[PDB]
Amino acid sequence: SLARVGKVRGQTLKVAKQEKKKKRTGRAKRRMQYNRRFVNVVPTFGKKKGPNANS
Amino acid sequence: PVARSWVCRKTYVTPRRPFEKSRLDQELKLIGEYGLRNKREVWRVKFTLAKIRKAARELLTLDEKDPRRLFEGNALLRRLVRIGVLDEGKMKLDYILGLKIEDFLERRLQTQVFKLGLAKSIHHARVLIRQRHIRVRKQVVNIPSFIVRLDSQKHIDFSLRSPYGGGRPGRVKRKNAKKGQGGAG
Amino acid sequence: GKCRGLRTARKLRSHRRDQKWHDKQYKKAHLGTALKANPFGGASHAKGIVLEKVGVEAKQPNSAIRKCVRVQLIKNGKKITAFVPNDGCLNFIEENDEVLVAGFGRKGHAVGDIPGVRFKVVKVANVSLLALYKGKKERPR
Amino acid sequence: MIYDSLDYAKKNEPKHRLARHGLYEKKKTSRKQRKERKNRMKKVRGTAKANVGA
RNA sequence: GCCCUAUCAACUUUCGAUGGUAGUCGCCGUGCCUACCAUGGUGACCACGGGUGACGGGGAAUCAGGGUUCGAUUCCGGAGAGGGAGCCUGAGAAACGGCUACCACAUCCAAGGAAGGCAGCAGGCGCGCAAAUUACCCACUCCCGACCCGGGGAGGUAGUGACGAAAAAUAACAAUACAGGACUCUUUCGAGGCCCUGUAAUUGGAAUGAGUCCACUUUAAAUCCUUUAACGAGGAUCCAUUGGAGGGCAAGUCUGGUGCCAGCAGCCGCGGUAAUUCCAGCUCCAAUAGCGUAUAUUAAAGUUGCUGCAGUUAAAAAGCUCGUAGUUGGA
Ligand SMILES: [Mg+2]
Ligand SMILES: [Mg+2]
Ligand SMILES: [Mg+2]
Ligand SMILES: [Mg+2]
Ligand SMILES: [Mg+2]
Ligand SMILES: [Mg+2]
Ligand SMILES: [Mg+2]
Ligand SMILES: [Mg+2]
Ligand SMILES: [Mg+2]
Ligand SMILES: [Mg+2]
Ligand SMILES: [Mg+2]
Ligand SMILES: [Mg+2]
Ligand SMILES: [Mg+2]
Ligand SMILES: [Mg+2]
Ligand SMILES: [Mg+2]
Ligand SMILES: [Mg+2]
Ligand SMILES: [Mg+2]
Ligand SMILES: [Mg+2]
Ligand SMILES: [Mg+2]
Ligand SMILES: [Mg+2]
Ligand SMILES: [Mg+2]
Ligand SMILES: [Mg+2]
Ligand SMILES: [Mg+2]
Ligand SMILES: [Mg+2]
Repeated sequence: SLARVGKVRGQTLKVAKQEKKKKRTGRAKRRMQYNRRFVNVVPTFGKKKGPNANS
Repeated sequence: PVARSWVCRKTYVTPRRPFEKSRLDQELKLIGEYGLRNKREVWRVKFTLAKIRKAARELLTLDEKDPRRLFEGNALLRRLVRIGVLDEGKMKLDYILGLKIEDFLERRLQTQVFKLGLAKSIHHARVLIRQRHIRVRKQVVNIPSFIVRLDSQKHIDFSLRSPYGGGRPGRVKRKNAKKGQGGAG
Repeated sequence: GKCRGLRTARKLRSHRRDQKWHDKQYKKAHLGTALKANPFGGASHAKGIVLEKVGVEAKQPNSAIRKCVRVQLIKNGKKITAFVPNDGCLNFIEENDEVLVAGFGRKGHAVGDIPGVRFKVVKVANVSLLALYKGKKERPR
Repeated sequence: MIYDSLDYAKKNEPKHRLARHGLYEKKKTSRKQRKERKNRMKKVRGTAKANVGA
């Protein structure tokens, strides 16, 4: 309807964002990505998960 | 009616299919290995190799004793030998087709800084060449995309060091009048 | 082809030169009265003046009331149903203002669930709407 | 260049360079107040051109 | 040697249309124009008439080969200075930063009268989705003159400038605090290392500019860059955003709210009381000083098909023969 405007954003739960260390950029980000792919870890067992797979 | 140039040209080809899974790997090992800062330097090298190959694949289209092929293929092999990829014993225009990407990355000066043992790591290289610590043949060098003059040379020419003695005052000359004379004495 | 002679050029070219006119993307873009009857007139943006705030139902499986703004344009004087993209950003639009309308993106064609609404809203009163929505900017009071 | 003669300097040397060492005074009025002096000296014909300027 | 149209198929001609003769004008050749005679000239091989968001050509972007689309815009060649006609000086102009009149727009006035033209550089008004300093100088390249010597908003140098294009910061290391491995082992675990990868906001004194800026230098006068002295950073707070995380298409069945409501989504699709797609946290991705959203457009399109398409039922061959142009024609 036109009389329910702004219901959910108006009525969510506002939580302040966090405050942490900055992320390295430039080549140093690319280097950390290189560091978490090939040279140190092995395929351990079974399938391969995703890098965000908190399950 | 002005007197200018008006001439520029791009030197990187974005690919055609964007999200192949296998290309981002090989094009990540070619970053983590030679210590690069983005993907444009990769696309820029592959396009300079494509320019070399496609001209060669135009000359091999030509019969033997072509007066064009004689002059062009022979001065091409001069332009690759003096940047020192092909073996000078191998002046033969069939070995161009077997030429990968690493034939230029190994000749980058950032690796010849790592391999000549005049550094510590590879990522210490770009910080050297940033901080005006080297030269080549009495000419100071500031750039890691400077494959030049395969007959090469080392550092330094002339640079007087004083970064921290000409830093904090010997760690001696600071405590004369700071909280000492105006307090107890 | 069907005729294959050596001097049959004015037959081929005066056959292709007719049968090109039965294309749809050639006839709409090239000569014809589509550029004539474009409300923009062959351009990518247009300013307008709001006159009313209305809502439009949605089509099938869906059940909602999307939000639209009746706009009269400057350079012609025609009337357009726009669209308010984000959540609740109808409450920042007051009557008789100026909005900067951009085409939606399916080249003047109905999209998604919304029946017959071509155009959307980008800027309001020379204040960008992503900043008015986020909070980087503020309406000029 | 040559070292030949002091007097060939002013003969075959441009006057912006003599004033590096310093031998040449330049003008002190710009070109905007010269063009308006010139055109205001163009309206009138007669002796009084010298009478209207500065 | 050229763009679209047959819902333009017949045109021109005592209003010179096509030709013959003698003249006039004009720099010369001719219906260019008068005087007298003849009745002819173009056209389905597309004349005539109408449109063009048409200035033309050198060329630009994508492309296998073929081609499509763009060329207002710095070089050559023509046209025009509000609109249209007229003419002087002059070798050369129907000139407009030269004059004479009309129409439209327009200034100062003592009300008798006078004068004007930015589609020259700057700068305002306007119209717009839509585009910069009312700055400095003849030194460079060159042009004009009576001329070595005076001039030139042509031109040059600066200011604005994320159209775009090139190169390129935001960290580097060492000691032992934790894991992982070929290498020596030890029945495994440990350990032992000719070589470690590293992982923590762990600790150490390293190596520099961005900036600050004296002094040259540069330049006609200055500035930037360039060279250098002093200065100048450890959460080095001198701090990287834009989009996204069902599939196509890289990447969360993490947690808390609403409960077919508000909304996302280019396409399929999500939401009705446990939503991996909504508003937010945490985490994760792709590009990186750049990235998305519109529109015009080319390739992909053998979905305009000459190379290279279809026509029984899906869109598709006139109801049937004859027939002038056309196209193709045996040995
Ligand atoms: Mg991919
Ligand atoms: Mg054919
Ligand atoms: Mg639909
Ligand atoms: Mg032209
Ligand atoms: Mg083709
Ligand atoms: Mg085409
Ligand atoms: Mg010309
Ligand atoms: Mg006249
Ligand atoms: Mg004229
Ligand atoms: Mg004038
Ligand atoms: Mg006027
Ligand atoms: Mg003009
Ligand atoms: Mg002069
Ligand atoms: Mg000029
Ligand atoms: Mg700049
Ligand atoms: Mg400099
Ligand atoms: Mg998206
Ligand atoms: Mg998200
Ligand atoms: Mg996507
Ligand atoms: Mg297209
Ligand atoms: Mg088909
Ligand atoms: Mg049918
Ligand atoms: Mg039938
Ligand atoms: Mg029938």
